[PDB]
Amino acid sequence: MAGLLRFLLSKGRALYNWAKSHVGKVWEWLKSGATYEQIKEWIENALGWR
Repeated sequence: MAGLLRFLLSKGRALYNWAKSHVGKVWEWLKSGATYEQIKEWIENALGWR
């Protein structure tokens, strides 16, 4: 989880701010066992409105 935050921090500053989710369930999936690419796509969808 810590590695994911740093990777995201390197690129996508706006995303970093959005990373501050009020729900732990979103990050729970990572713990269960998933890659950053898969997690990012799901999250990116929420910002797809932009």
